[PDB]
Amino acid sequence: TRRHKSARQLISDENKRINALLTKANKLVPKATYFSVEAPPSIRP
Amino acid sequence: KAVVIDDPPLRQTPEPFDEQSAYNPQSPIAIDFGSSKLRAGFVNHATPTHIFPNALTKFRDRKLNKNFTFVGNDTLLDQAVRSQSRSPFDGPFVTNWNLTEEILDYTFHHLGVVPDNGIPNPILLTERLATVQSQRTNWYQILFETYNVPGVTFGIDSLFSFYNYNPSGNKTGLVISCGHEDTNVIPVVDGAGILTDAKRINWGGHQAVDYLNDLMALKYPYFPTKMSYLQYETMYKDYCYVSRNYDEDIEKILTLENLDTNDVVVEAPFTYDWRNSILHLFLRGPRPHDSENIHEQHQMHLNVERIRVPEVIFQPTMGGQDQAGICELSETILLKKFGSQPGKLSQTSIDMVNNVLITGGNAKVPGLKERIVKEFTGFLPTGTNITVNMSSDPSLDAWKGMAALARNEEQYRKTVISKKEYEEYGPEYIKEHKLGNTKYFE
Amino acid sequence: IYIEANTGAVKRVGRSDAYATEFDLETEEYVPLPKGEVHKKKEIVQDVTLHDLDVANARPQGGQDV
Repeated sequence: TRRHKSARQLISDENKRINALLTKANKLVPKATYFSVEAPPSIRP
Repeated sequence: KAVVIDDPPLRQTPEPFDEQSAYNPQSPIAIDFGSSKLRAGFVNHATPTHIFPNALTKFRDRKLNKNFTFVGNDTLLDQAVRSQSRSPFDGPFVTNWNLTEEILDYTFHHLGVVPDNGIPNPILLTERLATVQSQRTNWYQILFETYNVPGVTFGIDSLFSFYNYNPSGNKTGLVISCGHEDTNVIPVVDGAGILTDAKRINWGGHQAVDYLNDLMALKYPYFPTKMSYLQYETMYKDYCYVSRNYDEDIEKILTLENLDTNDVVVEAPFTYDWRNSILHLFLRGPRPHDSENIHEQHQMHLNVERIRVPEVIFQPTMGGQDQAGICELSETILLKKFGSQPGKLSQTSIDMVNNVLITGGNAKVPGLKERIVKEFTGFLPTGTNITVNMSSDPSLDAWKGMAALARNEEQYRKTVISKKEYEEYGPEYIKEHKLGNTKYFE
Repeated sequence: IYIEANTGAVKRVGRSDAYATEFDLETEEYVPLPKGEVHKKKEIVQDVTLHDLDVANARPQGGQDV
């Protein structure tokens, strides 16, 4: 009976999982997540 | 010149259903779970057998138990059933699970596969880049404890297309895919996608049609009839091309001599000089406006800014996302990574430049390859040979990718995630094969 | 910019239009990118006279190069 999960909160609870993992590990550079794959903003105007 | 009209409605397919009962119980099944088009077929066939719009509906019919014409091309018989036909795919992820179970059940009916426990065939999935872990655990659930598939593997469809057009499996190249809801640039070294240096633009082709809808609604706030979204895709895939140079075109796009050949006027269905006024040229084209005619009220005067819609994959700031375009991402990949500096290129960068592949459903916009190669020779050093590869139809070549991975036996068996490996390792497991995703950490 | 390899002269043509939208208003002169190649080589002939070479190195106040 899994709920009708939207596409909004899945990014943020992945993000919560990544901060939980890095705070439990550093007390670890990520390789390829949904946020490191994101393109940086442009440097030319 | 007589002004012509363009009616945009799309016809209805009269033959939705075709399947064969004879099938091979050992041959695996290749399905591409695309955001726009579902693709389905066997392994031994070169072309995919079933092409579907990846949408389903729940038709409510009185006195026949309220459950009819559920999944597939059966929605294309009538406009009324195609109106509420809900494709369950959101932006990154499909949403509902019983809907996807109905898609899988319908397509498994359409290969004529007989029951043998759950499913007696291995499956061949396509997975998006940098997939959320919850999606892959629920994917593991909906294969293993739903359909009992003995063999699962999945990978990026752009990497599948690169493996299709380079069947050696150890080539070096750069793949630029533009899907329905996502575009990305992935560098491949030795057949292995360096996803660590792949990038992503959240535009695709769905947001291009949404951009055309928003533009043409803001241009005409008092349009009489409601313009349908399917017709927005129809007149997007017909009058939108990429300019060779965008900067020198927009200062020429509204001149009087350019409007004769550039401008095409669309017509919606139903039942103080104007030459010096560039607002009249923008709104009503190179013809004088007849405000009393019922055609001109319904005249959907596009093509004045048909260049603006496909250009935004090169300048994403016009789409609202603060991301560098695929030109800048390709520049950074080919000039700053893999031991390459601005000024001198490493051998991997030269081999990547010599093998550039563009694919996806949004790649069939005209003028893309010439713009890509001109922008590539803009920043690359002189004398560097640039080869940009294209397909006849770059939307379904990923299916040929998993077909080519299926023909290769030893490359199939590296990537196979079995039921036993899933049971001992749990649902948090990724085979770091080269033709697919990698671990989130080291 | 413009560079002559033999003479060594450097002339700044001006800023490119790729950086024309850093500010809405600035004193920079925005010129297009060159359509041709970066490096261009050709052959020329110099027709001088002996009086030109006489007055070239006979200056009471020098500084003909600047």
